[PDB]
Amino acid sequence: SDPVRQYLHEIGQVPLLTLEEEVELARKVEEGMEAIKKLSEITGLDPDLIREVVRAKILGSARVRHIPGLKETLDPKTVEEIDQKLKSLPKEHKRYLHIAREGEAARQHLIEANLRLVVSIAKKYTGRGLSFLDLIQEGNQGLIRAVEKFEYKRRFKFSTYATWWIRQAINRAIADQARTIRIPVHMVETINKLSRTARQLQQELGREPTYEEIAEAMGPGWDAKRVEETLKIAQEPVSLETPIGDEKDSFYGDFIPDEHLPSPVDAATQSLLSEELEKALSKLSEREAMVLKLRKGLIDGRQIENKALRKLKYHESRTRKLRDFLD
Amino acid sequence: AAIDPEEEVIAEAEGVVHLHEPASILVVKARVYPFEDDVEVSTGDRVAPGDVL
DNA sequence: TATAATGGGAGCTGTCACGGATGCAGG
DNA sequence: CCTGCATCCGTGAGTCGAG
Ligand SMILES: [Mg+2]
Repeated sequence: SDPVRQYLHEIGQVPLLTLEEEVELARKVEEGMEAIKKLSEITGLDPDLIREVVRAKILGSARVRHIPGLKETLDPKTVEEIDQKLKSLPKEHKRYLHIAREGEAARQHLIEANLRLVVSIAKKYTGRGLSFLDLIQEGNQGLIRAVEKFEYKRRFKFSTYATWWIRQAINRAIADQARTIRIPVHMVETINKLSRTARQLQQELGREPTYEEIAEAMGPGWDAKRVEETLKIAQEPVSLETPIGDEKDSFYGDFIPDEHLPSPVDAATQSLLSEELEKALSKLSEREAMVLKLRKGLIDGRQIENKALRKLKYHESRTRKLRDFLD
Repeated sequence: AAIDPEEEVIAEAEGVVHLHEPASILVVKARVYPFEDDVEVSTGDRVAPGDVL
């Protein structure tokens, strides 16, 4: 029925963590990563490889996919090879495997537990050019970043540290994806700053400011030309399907000509030009023909040179009918 | 154990440890197999009846 | 990169008549 | 459980011109 209501329902399935549970999960995660570093020191494999194998075993057989970071393809065959090289380690070393496993499980549980926060943060970002669910998803990415970067030692509640990353990712998304013609994030910052400034100036002046007033409130290095060019670059394109008229009848794109494809008169222009040039070249001696046509590129597409130049000056002043092709 | 070293609980002398006042009680339908030395499977592994634990 | 923050929000309301499928109470 | 009728859902609803 409604995707958002369904997601909000699936979110209300996971109960919220008590402080002890939050701390526990965070601790298990951190100690899990430490254990992965340890297993890297022991076996001599890639920390990323070991991490992805542990994760593969925790998630299930459903998810095994090649990771852009890894130096090898990760198939279940390889995850079983690596798992068998991990399990065959001595007991005190094998401990860290279990530690890492429960670490990953704790990570999954921790991410799934805090998903409501992402919703409540993304609900403030509505109508900025991104859909609700998209904001929710990018915010989820922020939440995952938070989980991986969180330190429970500081005795700060996880929502505090997570909120920052969620806002960060949501904003990054809004800046990145909300424009059909992509403008780099810093330039977007510039544009937004310009807009806020203009709104301020217009708020105090009781009227829309000029480019010069904006240049004034912008500070050093800013002039009217830069403001105008920046506002020019901030222009979003318009849809060709934009309705023209009160009815469903015609579209705005039906009034726009194609400036690319030559109209029949243009193809006829090229034809008649090549023809007239070919027929009025009767002056040409053969050597001057091949060499002067190589001069003007009429063959392969790219002293006698001077005599041919002079002869062409001679035949230009002759018929006086080629002016038309010259526009 | 704990964050800061001075918050840790160290046993004075020989004794037995009892756990009281849990924050919550978790009922999981599961079979518990106690072991002694070394375990051949890790957390998350899936096991059919007869597989060595 | 760290006070803590943990389930959205608008809705569009005065047509009309059809084929096909889907469902429920009844013989 | 097979038939029949009630109900829901999707699909249509003139042409050209001008804006
Ligand atoms: Mg200025």
